[PDB]
Amino acid sequence: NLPEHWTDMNHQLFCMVQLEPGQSEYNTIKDKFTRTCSSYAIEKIERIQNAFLWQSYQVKKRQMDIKNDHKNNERLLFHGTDADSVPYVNQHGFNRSCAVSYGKGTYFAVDASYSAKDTYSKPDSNGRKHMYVVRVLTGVFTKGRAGLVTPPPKNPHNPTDLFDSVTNNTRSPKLFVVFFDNQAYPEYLITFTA
Amino acid sequence: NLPEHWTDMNHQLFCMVQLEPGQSEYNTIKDKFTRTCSSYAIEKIERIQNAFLWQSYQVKKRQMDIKNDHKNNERLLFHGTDADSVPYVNQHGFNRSCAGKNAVSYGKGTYFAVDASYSAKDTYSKPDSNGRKHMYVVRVLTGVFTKGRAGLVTPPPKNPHNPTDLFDSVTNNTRSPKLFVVFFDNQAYPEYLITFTA
Ligand SMILES: NC(=O)c1ccc(OCc2cccc(Br)c2)cc1
Repeated sequence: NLPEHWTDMNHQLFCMVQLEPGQSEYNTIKDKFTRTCSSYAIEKIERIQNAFLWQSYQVKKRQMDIKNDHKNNERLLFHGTDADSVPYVNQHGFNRSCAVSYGKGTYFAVDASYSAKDTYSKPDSNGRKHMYVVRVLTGVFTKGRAGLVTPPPKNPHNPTDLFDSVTNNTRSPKLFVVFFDNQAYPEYLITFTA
Repeated sequence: NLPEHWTDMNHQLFCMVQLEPGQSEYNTIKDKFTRTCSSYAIEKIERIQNAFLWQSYQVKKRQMDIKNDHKNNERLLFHGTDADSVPYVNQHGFNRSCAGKNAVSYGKGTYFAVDASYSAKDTYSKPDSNGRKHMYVVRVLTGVFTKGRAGLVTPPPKNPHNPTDLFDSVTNNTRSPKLFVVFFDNQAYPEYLITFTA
């Protein structure tokens, strides 16, 4: 069940599709980035069409929608990374086994400006920086802490019934951490400069 | 997609089903265990019916079967663990982030044994305060594998010039495999829990 806005892949399962500037889709993604990164220069935006990652993600979304007995389990977040990690993320998504103050998971920012820090979106030998726009199954979350390897339980009376993710601040989150494969789908890759 | 042999779970997502000795399902697992663990005695064998783990596992299996083309991608292996880990494994499966360092490390992942004797070591299936030891029988997507290395946090590439095209798992010895390491969630489905004693 590949999404309607994807483009044909000639019977293949993985493609990076460069977006046409000025079209509805490109405009939407660029605006999410310029809300906090208007001082940067966008070189291109690519749609990630990874059928396998999408299928595993959508299975997890359907399960989380059942478990939590509502939708509203998904957020669009940012992830800055180095050039050498981009091929892996495009093909395999996010891997917690690759500062982790809120737990040993994959970190996602609410604001592109956070992911735009050189510590995350490391400029490559050519000055290029890389940031993903990511569908993240944040679900029901709680405050994180150092050394978590999974989210805490929602009630220590049932230690296996877990929060879906953790954050820095439940009332006004700025970051989320997820601790499982296929809780995050890398949807767009922004290539940009300072 | 739930298997038709499973008990009806009345819209519940999870159940453990105690098997009966003399059924082929029980006997095949007891024989697989006793081939290398005849000095131990089985208390019970439970079928793990975990709808969400099954769904995610079967998605990964279909993907590996597509990608590899006509490989036997799935092996039935053993995993010994401590009693404190059993509720988590039953509900959530095998988390590499929780895995112990193996005495012979072929990577930083979850380990699965070919022989029940390996998993039956107290270092894995730690006896609980009542002398009960716990071993899972696990469907593992071993796929295409190579000899592992202690530094791995994912399987190595098949080709160093294409670093994202990975082996599916690693092993101690490709000609005589006795352990497999997997590095991804939902690559192993806990199918049976064997409770056993000396
Ligand atoms: N890779 C990313 O885009 C990214 C990396 C890290 C991150 O948050 C890390 C963090 C940890 C503790 C305190 C703060 Br404020 C931020 C948020 C996002």
